[PDB]
Amino acid sequence: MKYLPQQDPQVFAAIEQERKRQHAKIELIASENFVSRAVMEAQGSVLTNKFAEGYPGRRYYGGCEYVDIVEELARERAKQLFGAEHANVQPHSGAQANMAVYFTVLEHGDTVLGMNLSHGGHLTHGSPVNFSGVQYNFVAYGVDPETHVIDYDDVREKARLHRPKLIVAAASAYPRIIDFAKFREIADEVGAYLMVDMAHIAGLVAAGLHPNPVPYAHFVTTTTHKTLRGPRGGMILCQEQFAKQIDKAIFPGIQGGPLMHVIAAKAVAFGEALQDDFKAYAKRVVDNAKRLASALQNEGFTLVSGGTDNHLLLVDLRPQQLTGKTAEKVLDEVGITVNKNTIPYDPESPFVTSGIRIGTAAVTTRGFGLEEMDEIAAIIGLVLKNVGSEQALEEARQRVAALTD
Amino acid sequence: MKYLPQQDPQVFAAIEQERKRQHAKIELIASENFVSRAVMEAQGSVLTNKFAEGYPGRRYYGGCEYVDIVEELARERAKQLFGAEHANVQPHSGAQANMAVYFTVLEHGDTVLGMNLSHGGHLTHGSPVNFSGVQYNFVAYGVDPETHVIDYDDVREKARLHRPKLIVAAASAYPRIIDFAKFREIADEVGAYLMVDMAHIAGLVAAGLHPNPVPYAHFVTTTTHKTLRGPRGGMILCQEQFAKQIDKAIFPGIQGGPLMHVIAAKAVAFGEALQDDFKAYAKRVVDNAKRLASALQNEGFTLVSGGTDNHLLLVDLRPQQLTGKTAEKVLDEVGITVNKNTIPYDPESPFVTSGIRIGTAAVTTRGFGLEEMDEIAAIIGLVLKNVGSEQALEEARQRVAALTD
Ligand SMILES: Cc1ncc(COP(=O)(O)O)c(CN[C@H](C(=O)O)[C@H](C)O)c1O
Ligand SMILES: Cc1ncc(COP(=O)(O)O)c(CN[C@H](C(=O)O)[C@H](C)O)c1O
Repeated sequence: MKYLPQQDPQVFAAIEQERKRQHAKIELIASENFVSRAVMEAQGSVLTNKFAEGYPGRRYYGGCEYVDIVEELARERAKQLFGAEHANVQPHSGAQANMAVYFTVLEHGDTVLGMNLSHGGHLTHGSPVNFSGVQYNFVAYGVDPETHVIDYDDVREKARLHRPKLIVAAASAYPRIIDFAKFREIADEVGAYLMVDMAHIAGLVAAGLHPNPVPYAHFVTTTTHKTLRGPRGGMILCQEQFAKQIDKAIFPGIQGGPLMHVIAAKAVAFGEALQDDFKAYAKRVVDNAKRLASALQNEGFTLVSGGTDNHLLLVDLRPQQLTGKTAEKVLDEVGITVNKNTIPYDPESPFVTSGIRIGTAAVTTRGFGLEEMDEIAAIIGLVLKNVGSEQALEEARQRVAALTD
Repeated sequence: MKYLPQQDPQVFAAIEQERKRQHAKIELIASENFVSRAVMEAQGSVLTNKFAEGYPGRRYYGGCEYVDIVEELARERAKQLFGAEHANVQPHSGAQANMAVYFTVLEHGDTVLGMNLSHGGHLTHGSPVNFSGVQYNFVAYGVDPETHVIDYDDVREKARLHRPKLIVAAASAYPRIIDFAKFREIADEVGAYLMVDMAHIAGLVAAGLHPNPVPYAHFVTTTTHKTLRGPRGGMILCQEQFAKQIDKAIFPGIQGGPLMHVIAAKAVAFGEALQDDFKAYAKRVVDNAKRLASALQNEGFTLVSGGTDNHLLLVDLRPQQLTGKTAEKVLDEVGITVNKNTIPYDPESPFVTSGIRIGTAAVTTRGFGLEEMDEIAAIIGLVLKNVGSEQALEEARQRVAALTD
């Protein structure tokens, strides 16, 4: 940076702290990642100066010849990445991507079926304090109490009982592969649209390591950050038959001007994901996740569903008589970043929880491998099995320091 | 840029075109501006890597110590700038800022009173193809057919007749000062909340050149770009009594994770606006607007309302027997960027229009002054009075080139 340090010392100082923190900590929040310098440069571009309401070649303001090229590069790359017939790369966020799909196919008060929020469903999949739960009538399907795998017969019974206009699949904390084929079969049975929110798994989808929802879902939403390793923002994929309606839902329906500099950064991230080394990266993410799961089981930890098929894992801390909140706090003390997370049929509130959620996408990006996975697991065991030992915590601190260099 | 040119030649080429276009054209779209290099650097920062759901010191994810400082700097600077009791700097856009206020005080189907969309009201103030018009029952107040000034007796009659739960004031194409005191008096008469969308005039408010809605409105929304000359995004100001409810409306109500890098850029822009030279800049914006209005009247053009009190002006092209669409197109041919804009009681559709909207915020930022205003007006007259003369258009082209260097 050149101009920010001179113009705004206060803001620069805090940014510089944050940069150093990102290097110093072991980042295990499942939704987090580190973007390339190219992605950041696109975001820090003069494209923030362009007002571009409308769509490429169909703008409502002149001067958009070049931002049109940028947006089309994003849409075409997204379509190549996911094999979708149409992309909308303007959603400001995953929340707004979801909002737009809901706005497209639902009237106020329509019934929607989504994954139980305490079994892995997202805020925007029907929380009663989110627009989704307030605007529409959400009902929920559950995972099996033993396997912690989605109970497809419960999905089907809930659909047949409640007759939703829309079924939503995908999750913020589900460590197994989702069966989109079964979701579409149920959707077809009850005459419901199927929406897949693939935010967490989108990078893995792109790399052929998770089944692609696109051929099964009427609408696929996602964030561009997370496993896809792009800028913070949303995206909607769909077949050509819904393209016009989805585009009108984004604008003029729920947004105004798009963030053209963020869309440039989306195009950049999509370009990166189309490359072979992103495929290699993504396999290391899943490989690392499986290795981490195994090493945690080796320390004596119980994992929700017994392990992982993706980038993320959930530790059920009940056997250690710990809440997720306690574990989160103590891990924070040693420089490991997790979040407390409800587990299926959690006896604790969402603010306390009986689990922690852990993902490998961030640590994999910085070059951590299987040996680092073993060591992370060993540090977690050291800390959680000795929460009252300041000496154990100091040793943990020093081992975390050795990992991040 | 260093990494983007190497990693993504296609995206870099289009960005580079856009950069050169920004320098080459005369940008007169009223909502546009050019941000500082410090603002862009903040946007291109590693803060895009941080997930920060919740609010400063009340986050739902760890590691937010430093992004908390950044957000607080934005909120405190905003509060100092506008004298507001509470700021929310997380809205992704002006659309989302508006959506959140509506979400806070309205139920589905509530009556809202806003400015007639073809008299200067915004899309999000009740368009029937926008969430606002679909979710709530919007009724409209008008400007006087002669003066083109808001008819405060019509505001009052519409409020008393329709009994709105919320009155909205502010505009995308109103060239006179808005009387917030009268809006609040009417609101108080009918027991309605008052919301002011100050997006266009926020920089002028900050500089003491437009009356401040904050002491009169329950809720003030705005964009951070436009006259405020910051990054693209939204903001809500309000008194402390509504702080908690506004914050919950943004999250968990209508968004998820905030754009911390954009919030850093907001803090930067707010820091700039607190400085004396931003005050001097803003006066030049209004000074230039008045001078431009006068010089256009000198060319024989009719202006909506007879001139301007702010950064923007509307030309009523009916006397020249031109539509706004025709004028927009021909000005585009010579390198002047305007938009077609409906005028009050426009006989044409919103897609054709009888006017063009012109603002000076962008040209003022690049250092244009009164003499440049006279020349811009002279070029506009040359072009619009000779739409069929390729020689007039070439001369216009060369004079535009002389202005932008
Ligand atoms: C499945 C899923 N979809 C959307 C989003 C949020 O998108 P945005 O933040 O851009 O509005 C999420 C967010 N998930 C968070 C995370 O996993 O850490 C958290 C649970 O909100 C999501 O999971
Ligand atoms: C008064 C007013 N409020 C909000 C916005 C849009 O905010 P965002 O684009 O970040 O969602 C606008 C936009 N106005 C545009 C412009 O003036 O050029 C256009 C009329 O939509 C606004 O005017």
